[PDB]
Amino acid sequence: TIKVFTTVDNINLHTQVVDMSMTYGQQFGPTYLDGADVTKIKPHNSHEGKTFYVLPNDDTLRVEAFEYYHTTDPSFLGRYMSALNHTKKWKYPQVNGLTSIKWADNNSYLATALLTLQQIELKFNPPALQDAYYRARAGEAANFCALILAYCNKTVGELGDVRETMSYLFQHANLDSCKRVLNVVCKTCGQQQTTLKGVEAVMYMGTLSYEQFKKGVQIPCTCGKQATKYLVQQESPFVMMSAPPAQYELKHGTFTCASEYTGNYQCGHYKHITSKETLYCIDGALLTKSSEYKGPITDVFYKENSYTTTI
Ligand SMILES: Cc1ccc(N2CC(N3CCC(C)(O)CC3)C2)cc1C(=O)NC1(c2ccc3c4c(cccc24)C(=O)N3C)CC1
Ligand SMILES: [Cl-]
Ligand SMILES: [Cl-]
Ligand SMILES: [Cl-]
Ligand SMILES: [Zn+2]
Ligand SMILES: [Zn+2]
Ligand SMILES: [Zn+2]
Repeated sequence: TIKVFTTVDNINLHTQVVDMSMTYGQQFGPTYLDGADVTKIKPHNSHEGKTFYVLPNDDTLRVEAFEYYHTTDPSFLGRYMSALNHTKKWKYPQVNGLTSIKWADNNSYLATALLTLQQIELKFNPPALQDAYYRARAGEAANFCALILAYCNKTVGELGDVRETMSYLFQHANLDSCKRVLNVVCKTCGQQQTTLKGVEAVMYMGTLSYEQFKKGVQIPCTCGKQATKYLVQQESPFVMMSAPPAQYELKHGTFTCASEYTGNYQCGHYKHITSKETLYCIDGALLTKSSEYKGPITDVFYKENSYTTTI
């Protein structure tokens, strides 16, 4: 036999002694080491003392798993480990003071998302995700990237939409204090206010321009007529404006960052535009810069705190 530790969170370790004749899966159930499924492997001698992730099979571990991940999903941990087996082999270069990702396993949309999250103000509710976010800012982003995949119900190599990913991530973040007040004006039905909170208060699909949203955008009413929707009041640390890819002018100092997308629906390539002393285009490990920009943009992020309209 040998002595090992099992865990669901890598915080609360539970001591174990494994008979070196039986496979870990005989003893503990599905078992993992640094993201690698060891369920059908028998204890080795170098394994001595190491920590093994297991699935939550008693109530103590179900509660420790909810406390760290905010999940009751019994599949969650295996989806995290499947992803980590890849993300731990990715490279995370520093590019322009930001943790990026060298291209692999179709991960351009995760790189763009990772770069964006470093430039906006966000607190994740699950500890596991907040801790991995901190460790990623500091350059070690494998666990964060694996957790993003698991929390978005996405696998390595699958094609991802940045806006869909940020939306899923926002739903696991503390945006509950965030508020948006809209006013719609239809010539038939009249004028009507609406208040949005949470993730709906920070995302809009339809235009890339925050200014345009403040000035008003044409939408359909329930009258079968086109009303105008404008922003009355915004209370959040950022807003995300999206629209189907299209050519768009970006000027330094007027936005925080943007998603550039080139190619066909679903199988194109994301790049990240960020506004610093000049405009930087971060493409995984590649960096380019330009004083001006015109290109195909599909999301733009803007800093906010409190905005109130002038009617
Ligand atoms: C990269 C990518 C990966 C995956 C997906 N999908 C999974 C989605 N699916 C998931 C779950 C759901 C069912 O709930 C909602 C739909 C669809 C989409 C894209 C993608 O290409 N997104 C962009 C884009 C390019 C060109 C576009 C558009 C259009 C509309 C919206 C986006 C878009 C549009 O009209 N054109 C001509 C932004 C780059
Ligand atoms: Cl929850
Ligand atoms: Cl959550
Ligand atoms: Cl194709
Ligand atoms: Zn708020
Ligand atoms: Zn109306
Ligand atoms: Zn570019």
